[PDB]
Amino acid sequence: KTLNMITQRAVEEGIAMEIGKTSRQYFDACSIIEMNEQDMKELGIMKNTNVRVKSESGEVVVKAVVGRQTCYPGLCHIRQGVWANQVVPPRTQSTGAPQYSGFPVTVEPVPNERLKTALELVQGAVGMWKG
Amino acid sequence: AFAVHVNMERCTGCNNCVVACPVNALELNTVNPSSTDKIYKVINGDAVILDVKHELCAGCGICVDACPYDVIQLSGQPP
Amino acid sequence: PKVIENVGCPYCGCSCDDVRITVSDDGKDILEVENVCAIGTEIFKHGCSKDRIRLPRMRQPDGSMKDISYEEAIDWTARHLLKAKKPLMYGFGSTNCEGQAAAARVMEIAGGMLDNCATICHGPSFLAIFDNGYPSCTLGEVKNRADVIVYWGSNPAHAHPRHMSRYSIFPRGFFTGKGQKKRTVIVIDPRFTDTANVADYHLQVKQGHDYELFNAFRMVIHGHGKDLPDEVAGIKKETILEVAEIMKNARFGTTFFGMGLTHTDGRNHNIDIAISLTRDLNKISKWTIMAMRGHYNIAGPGVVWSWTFGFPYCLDLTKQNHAHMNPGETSSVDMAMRDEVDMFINIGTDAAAHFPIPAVKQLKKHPWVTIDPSINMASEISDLHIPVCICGVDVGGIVYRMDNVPIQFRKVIEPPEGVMDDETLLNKIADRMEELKA
Amino acid sequence: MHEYAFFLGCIAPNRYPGCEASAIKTSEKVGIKLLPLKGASCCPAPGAFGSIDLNVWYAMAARNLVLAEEMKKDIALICNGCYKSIWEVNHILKHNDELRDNVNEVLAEIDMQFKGTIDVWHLAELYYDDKVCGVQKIKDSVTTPLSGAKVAAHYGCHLMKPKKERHFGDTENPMWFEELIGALGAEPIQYRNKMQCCGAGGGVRGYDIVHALDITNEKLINIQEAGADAITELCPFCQLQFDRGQIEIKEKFGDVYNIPVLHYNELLGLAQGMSPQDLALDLHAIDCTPFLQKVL
Amino acid sequence: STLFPKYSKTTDGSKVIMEQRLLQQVNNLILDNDICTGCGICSEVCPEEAISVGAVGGVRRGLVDDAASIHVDETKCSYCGVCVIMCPFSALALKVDGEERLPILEKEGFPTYDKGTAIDQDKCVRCNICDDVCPRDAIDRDVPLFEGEDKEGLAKGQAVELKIRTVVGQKKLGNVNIIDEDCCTCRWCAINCPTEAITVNKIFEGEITFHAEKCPGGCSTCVDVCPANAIYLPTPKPAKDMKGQIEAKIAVNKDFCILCGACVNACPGEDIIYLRRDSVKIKGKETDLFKKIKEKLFTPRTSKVKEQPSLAGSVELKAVS
Ligand SMILES: Nc1nc2c(c(=O)[nH]1)N[C@H]1C(S)=C(S)[C@@H](COP(=O)(O)OP(=O)(O)OC[C@H]3O[C@@H](n4cnc5c(=O)[nH]c(N)nc54)[C@H](O)[C@@H]3O)O[C@H]1N2
Ligand SMILES: Nc1nc2c(c(=O)[nH]1)N[C@H]1C(S)=C(S)[C@@H](COP(=O)(O)OP(=O)(O)OC[C@H]3O[C@@H](n4cnc5c(=O)[nH]c(N)nc54)[C@H](O)[C@@H]3O)O[C@H]1N2
Ligand code: SF4
Ligand code: SF4
Ligand code: SF4
Ligand code: SF4
Ligand code: SF4
Ligand code: SF4
Ligand code: SF4
Ligand code: SF4
Ligand code: SF4
Ligand SMILES: [Mo]
Repeated sequence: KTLNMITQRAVEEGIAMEIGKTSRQYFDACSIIEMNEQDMKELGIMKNTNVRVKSESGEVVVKAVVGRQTCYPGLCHIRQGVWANQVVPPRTQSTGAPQYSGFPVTVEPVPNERLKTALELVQGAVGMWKG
Repeated sequence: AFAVHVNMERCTGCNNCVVACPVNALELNTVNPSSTDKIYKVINGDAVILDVKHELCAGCGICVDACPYDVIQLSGQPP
Repeated sequence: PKVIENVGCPYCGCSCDDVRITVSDDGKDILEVENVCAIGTEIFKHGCSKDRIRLPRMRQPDGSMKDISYEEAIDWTARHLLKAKKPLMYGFGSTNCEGQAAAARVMEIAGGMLDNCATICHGPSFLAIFDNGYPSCTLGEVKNRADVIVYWGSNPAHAHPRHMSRYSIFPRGFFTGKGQKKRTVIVIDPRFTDTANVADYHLQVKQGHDYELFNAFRMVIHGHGKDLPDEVAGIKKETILEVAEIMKNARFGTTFFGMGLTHTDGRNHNIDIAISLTRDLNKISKWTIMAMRGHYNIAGPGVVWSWTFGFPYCLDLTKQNHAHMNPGETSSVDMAMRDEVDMFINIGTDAAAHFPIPAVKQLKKHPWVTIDPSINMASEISDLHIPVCICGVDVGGIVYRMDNVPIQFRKVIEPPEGVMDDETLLNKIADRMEELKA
Repeated sequence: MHEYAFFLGCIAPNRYPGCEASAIKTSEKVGIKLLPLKGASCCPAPGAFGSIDLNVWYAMAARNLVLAEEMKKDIALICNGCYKSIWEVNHILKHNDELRDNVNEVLAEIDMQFKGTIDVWHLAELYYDDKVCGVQKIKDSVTTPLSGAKVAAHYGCHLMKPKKERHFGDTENPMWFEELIGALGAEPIQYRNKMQCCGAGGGVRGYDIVHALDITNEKLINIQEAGADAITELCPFCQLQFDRGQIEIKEKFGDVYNIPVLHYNELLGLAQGMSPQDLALDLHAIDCTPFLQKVL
Repeated sequence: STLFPKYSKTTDGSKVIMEQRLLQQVNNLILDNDICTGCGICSEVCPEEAISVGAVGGVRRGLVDDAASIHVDETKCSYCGVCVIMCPFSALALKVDGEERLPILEKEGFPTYDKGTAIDQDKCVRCNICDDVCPRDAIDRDVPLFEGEDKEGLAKGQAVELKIRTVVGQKKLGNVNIIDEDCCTCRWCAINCPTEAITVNKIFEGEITFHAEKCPGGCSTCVDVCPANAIYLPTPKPAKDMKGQIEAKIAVNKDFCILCGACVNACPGEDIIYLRRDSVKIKGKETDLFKKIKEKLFTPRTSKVKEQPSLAGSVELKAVS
């Protein structure tokens, strides 16, 4: 439930950004939770279903999958990007490096809700979402 | 003389299948190199096996054991 | 069909220069790219695109975005930089070292805050270097001598793809003719990453406890390791002793670190306990820490501003004749939090995407300028988007590898007719500012 | 990336849209590009329309073929009945001259000619071919194992039969479709009389629903006895029969099976990581939730 | 056609079972893939040329799943059982109906290998070295387990025959033997036995040479597949001790090499290894077939790169003059 969390890289993610930050490849690569199978069962998350990742510094609806890179029971992971930084807390501990890995978060299975694109996320956080 | 198959869809271009193959390592790393042909070369980001006719592999498994995200399947049965 | 050798891949810290391009007959289409990883392949495939930005583009009142001339964009930026009270220029991860010198000059004229991706990435590491030092080495040294390799909190397989096949593990060096088979690879991180798949050991540590892990290792090294508890950080004492014995017997070791240490609790204290461990191991062996720098020339801003102002990052250029540096006070994220800025200039990075969204919200209150070759999040929430050449594809120059070794990148494509590069652009901005007489 | 015109008949777009969505996505993930067909209609459904008038069957199938002819592309299909109509009319009109002539002077009233220049493929046939995406490429693309699930295959009749008119080989006990399900990681099981018709062909589904449902119920009994957890199929007719007909069997008879029926493209999407919501598994009469619990 | 000669080849777990059905009579050549070592002394010896050798290194390392070390064409095999008699580490068995049955030995038509094992129980001292150094699991030591690692076999004080003082002579509690169908004659246990109480004689005699200057480094396949662990990677010297001699890349211990041939079959190099056997040691008299088999086993061989494609899926070595 407290479900500690980290935010890291993946080659598909790098590939995606160099295809383009506004591309379907980037959407598919970054909008991803890679959590543990035991945690998915205990929470009640169907594999490949949207889920509400809500930390103290935001919220994001992100697809929930299982990752080869075996997260031990009690860990989460989003490939870094728009979606992860919608929920990363900004605390720096007077070093300038925000808490990019190791912040608590609660996970709520919420299917039937769409995913927010990168443009929609950022331009709506700022207030520029024309479309 | 076996057959190796590389799953292009998850190959990242890491080049650790090229560096680790002991038939590739024959040219530059042997005294009086015998044969200078190479099984793999990473062209356009994925490992391409130049050994089309399956003449140089020796089923060593150094390349299957090397790829970080398993993507090389080694076939020990006649193609 | 004009094969070009010795090109540079401009993405990860590896700064790989063993790239071969087969440019088209007319010298403006890239056909096949050999010897590079996929992330790189895509960089070149994007650089050789036919439909790419060519002119700046301004935000009109309606909210759309229309083009303007380079001189008009330079005039806009110069006037705003002079009118502001503490502008902030951020980025420089992906630029040549002349791009990071021209920027230093521009903000010397202006008087704002000059900063790079070091703050949010490996700046906690520099802060430890300031505390303890940086016992390091070039990458050919680990290629030719390394007997033990430790990837503490890093993931080369997905961060730096051809790091293992070029510098650390698989190459058969001079004193390591046997190749991988005499290298002991230890990977520490809570996940079972692809680097751990390739590795021979794995110390699956609780996320955040690396300080306790380092302290355990160092008590073992200092000799009375019997005083360890039963388990430390989730790692078991016998495994700790196993890895420590291997480290002691190493003929020449090398430790690599990354976000596992620079982005968790005790940002810089993790790194400096690591450096202390390295300095302690050099009592009985030879060990060299080394930081997994991310972008190609992200060590370029460090050296260039080291020779110019003496400070690698978080530069307080507001006194106009003496600079200051204190990461907790002068860094981009802290200033964005405490709304201490007046203008944000996006140069060689993607602040909108890769900053926390509270910081982006705080920053967008002011004008926002982006100098990028292509569309990204910053160029989508900016006020004007000035195009610029891509390092290593449209323009060459010096870049700085992971280990501060300068690679010389080459040019393979001429940039689209009209597009200039950042050193020409920043120089024109500085000339116009001096024309405005400030 | 091979490119094919995507015929997309009536039932997949209008009753099971997840089938077509997964078709496009999974085909793109493997090296296939499925292009929309511009103004295609019902392939004159071979039973319900061929039983009425063979000449208008020929004319409508030929119109569907000449759309893709003008597109200059090869048809790709996901339905065995649509395969029958399109592929078989293409084959007949490539060889029978008086039928070419008749169809051409019917089509000349709408400024449109048939010349016989393209080929028709079933998507599963393409997935099985080695030149185009093969079984190994499917295995490569699979990212969720779908292990520990017993899955029964229904081949249908119009894809493989008659073997004197097709090129898929043995009709008595084919195993090719079982290899595609084995590629996904699910173990395909064998049941009694696996090559039996589902009962919906030829318009029997409409003419005599009880007769058609008895034919379907024979299959459902055999499949349950084998122990299947889902029924893969390569035909939206057969999927509609096995899906609606379970409900009609539950009401007209007293038999309960609750066996999910999924198109192979839907299973391929599940294997490649598509979401159940993105596959629209809520549009099936029979709940897929037990199967999803097993394979997820 | 006709059906009843039903030829089948099933991989039942770790055993590859090759079968020939009749109504009531079967024939089961069973290969235990956990014991095969990738030598070709089963392919060289096959009178009917059916056994071929596969991906030795990959299979012996666990990286290959759809194959064994050897492929037997069970349509060509004749179920003589010569392969079962002439395999140094018994990883091939013949079962006629349901029982391990060798008709050619029952009629004495073929000699067998004289591994000649023995452990003079009046000299062995229940030491633990011979079980520890044995490359294969072939030392069956039957000893009561004292307080070391377990509850007392008799007692720490009854491990020595003491009158409770002085010891009465000798203790020797238990009995140690060598499973004669598993020993490969490596001699790790005879060379390292403390009391010289083990008598094993190598089945093959000859010489094997390693041209270290032709090993391409990171290829310890030979080391991984050697059954008798004769091969080693010579340990790199420390600094201030290298003395201008850098290091060798590979070498062998002729004391422990049993002249099997797995190293040659596994090396992907060109001619790093030279193998030549000179004399096999047998009991049982001889046969014209056995003279042919001697001639086949005694031809020198070495690795090869770029063998012919028509035989892709198997190994072909170089014939040395
Ligand atoms: N494809 C792609 N490649 C990239 C990037 C990208 O975005 N995409 N980014 C580039 C840049 S900007 C960066 S700085 C580099 C950096 O990349 P790296 O420095 O190599 O770090 P990461 O790739 O994020 O993975 C860090 C590993 O540390 C683990 N970890 C997390 N928390 C802890 C902890 O508390 N303790 C320990 N011991 N480990 C922990 C994480 O699980 C992860 O396995 O990569 C560069 N390469
Ligand atoms: N959730 C989460 N977020 C993170 C992190 C994390 O760990 N977790 N890590 C943070 C860290 S480590 C950093 S590095 C950031 C990294 O993130 P960034 O530093 O922003 O890296 P990119 O987004 O790839 O920036 C590349 C942009 O520069 C352009 N470019 C390329 N060459 C040039 C050039 O020569 N001149 C100019 N003017 N532009 C060029 C490129 O087209 C592209 O627009 O991610 C940060 N955000
Ligand atoms: S099995 Fe060995 S010889 Fe064959 S390709 Fe792999 S590394 Fe090279
Ligand atoms: S090692 Fe694996 S991922 Fe790397 S190039 Fe070879 S096949 Fe691709
Ligand atoms: S490792 Fe980095 S620098 Fe080297 S080719 Fe890959 S992306 Fe380019
Ligand atoms: S002779 Fe060698 S390869 Fe043949 S079965 Fe015996 S151990 Fe295996
Ligand atoms: S039983 Fe005889 S014929 Fe059959 S494989 Fe063995 S040696 Fe060859
Ligand atoms: S090594 Fe010799 S003395 Fe020791 S147990 Fe074995 S046979 Fe007996
Ligand atoms: S000769 Fe070798 S295999 Fe045989 S018992 Fe002695 S150590 Fe074991
Ligand atoms: S060293 Fe001797 S026992 Fe080992 S593989 Fe080579 S020939 Fe066989
Ligand atoms: S002898 Fe053969 S197996 Fe051993 S290192 Fe050389 S090539 Fe590799
Ligand atoms: Mo970074």
